[PDB]
Amino acid sequence: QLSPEQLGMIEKLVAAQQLRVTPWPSREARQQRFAHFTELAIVSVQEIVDFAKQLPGFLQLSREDQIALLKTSAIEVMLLETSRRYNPGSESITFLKDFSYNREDFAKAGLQVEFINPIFEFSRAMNELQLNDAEFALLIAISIFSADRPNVQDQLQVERLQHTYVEALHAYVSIHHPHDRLMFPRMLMKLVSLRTLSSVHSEQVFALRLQDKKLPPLLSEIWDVH
Amino acid sequence: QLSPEQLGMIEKLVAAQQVTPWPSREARQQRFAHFTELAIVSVQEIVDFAKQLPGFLQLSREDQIALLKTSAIEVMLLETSRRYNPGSESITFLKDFSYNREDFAKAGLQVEFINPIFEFSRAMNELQLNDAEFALLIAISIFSADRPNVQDQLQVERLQHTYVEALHAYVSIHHPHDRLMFPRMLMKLVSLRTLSSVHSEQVFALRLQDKKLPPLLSEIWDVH
Amino acid sequence: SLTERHKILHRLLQE
Amino acid sequence: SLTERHKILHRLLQE
Ligand SMILES: CCCc1c(OCCCSc2ccc(CC(=O)O)cc2Cl)ccc2c(C(F)(F)F)noc12
Ligand SMILES: CCCc1c(OCCCSc2ccc(CC(=O)O)cc2Cl)ccc2c(C(F)(F)F)noc12
Repeated sequence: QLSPEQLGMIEKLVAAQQLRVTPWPSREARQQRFAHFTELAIVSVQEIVDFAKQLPGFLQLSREDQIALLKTSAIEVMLLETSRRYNPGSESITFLKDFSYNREDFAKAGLQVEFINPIFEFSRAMNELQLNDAEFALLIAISIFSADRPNVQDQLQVERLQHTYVEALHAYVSIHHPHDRLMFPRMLMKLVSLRTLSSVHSEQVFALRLQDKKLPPLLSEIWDVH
Repeated sequence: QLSPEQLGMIEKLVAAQQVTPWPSREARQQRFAHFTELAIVSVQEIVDFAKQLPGFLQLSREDQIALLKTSAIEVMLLETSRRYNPGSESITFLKDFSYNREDFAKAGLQVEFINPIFEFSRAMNELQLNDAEFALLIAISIFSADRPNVQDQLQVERLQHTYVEALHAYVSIHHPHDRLMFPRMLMKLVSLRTLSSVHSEQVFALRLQDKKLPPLLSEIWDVH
Repeated sequence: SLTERHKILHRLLQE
Repeated sequence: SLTERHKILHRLLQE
């Protein structure tokens, strides 16, 4: 039963979520696609930081824990936001609310099919659930507040915050989906798949190492092992 | 409300679920052999349990193998956490000797993997799950439509729901006042995928130090 | 197939 | 700490 307090936390999550990028165009056209992709990732991270700051509970965590949680959930939130931009008709993803990218365009940007294919498989699967803005917002809050990330200190409070959002989600989905009692769990199970993708990603970041292809400073910081 | 069909399935699973000994460079090898042989016993157990889960044997044999190959480490990890002793901070296998963080490491495991095993078991043990609940996390773990090489993803996902719903209904009987126990149980499946990947680094480490896994464990775990 | 690359597991599923 | 290692992210959090 959605309480008044949950009602208002969710609306703040939804409201919190509502440009110089090297454009999309041979070693020059190749390095530029990568640069376009990597600069979209940087826009997202910046976007994920300002969103987190608005998460009830987030800025009360110690700064270290804030950085511990955004470090590791940044990719999973990027995959969640990619998944909401998926066009099932052409099997592409519309970034910039403008230009559409497909598996092949992902590969031209430097990424490898071992990661591309799962990205699109996950996006396909998230599309079938047809989540709305609140459900995506709450899933992202839930991903960010994972007590088990490497190096989180106050594990207990991070977990307590995650359950509040988990319950808000439970309550909200009982109003949005009053006959399918599986929609709530089907949404949480997607966080399972995102851990796997976050792992496949680390292999992508390592493949970038071995072919000496430099991430820009902000993403090197969060994704490269120093 | 727990249906008769969910009731019967839950008892089927519970009923379904119900070696070189432990001692220099040979000392190391016969601990590893004891440890890897304990796993060989678990993988034989998982395969037998799995065969009794409604829907499992109706999947293509290829999908059964897809499911058991990747989910085994995760199920080995759930079972392991059932056996966690919170007082001694140990895991009791076979019902005699109990193993702790350094027994694991004398048995050849790198500390980057042991620490998560025990920290996951400390967390699992805090929820105080009983048999029926472990049995059903194990079923959901197995029926993951997102495993590499699953073909009928739609039916593996459908089968998983029947178990996820079963657990929902059951936990509402087990824990009628705490609506969070059910998603706290599911969320532990999120952590298991990270431990599954921590385990891939372990297995690759064993390659680097040229350690050899036995036939069944090399089969399901080695990257051929 | 996964089946021909997993002969021990397959036989266990068969027996 | 991670903070010492994550200057850009830390600054995004500060600003
Ligand atoms: C899912 C992974 C996406 C991903 C990259 O981004 C493509 C889409 C970024 S997510 C994103 C960015 C801006 C907007 C805002 C707007 O639409 O305008 C919306 C979204 Cl959703 C860029 C680089 C990498 C890499 C790597 F390793 F090459 F750096 N791994 O994954 C990457
Ligand atoms: C948890 C996984 C720990 C683990 C191993 O643990 C064996 C003990 C946990 S599995 C297990 C075995 C027998 C029983 C028997 C009973 O209860 O009677 C119950 C369980 Cl749960 C053995 C080998 C490896 C490896 C590797 F690399 F060598 F393959 N990585 O992790 C390993």
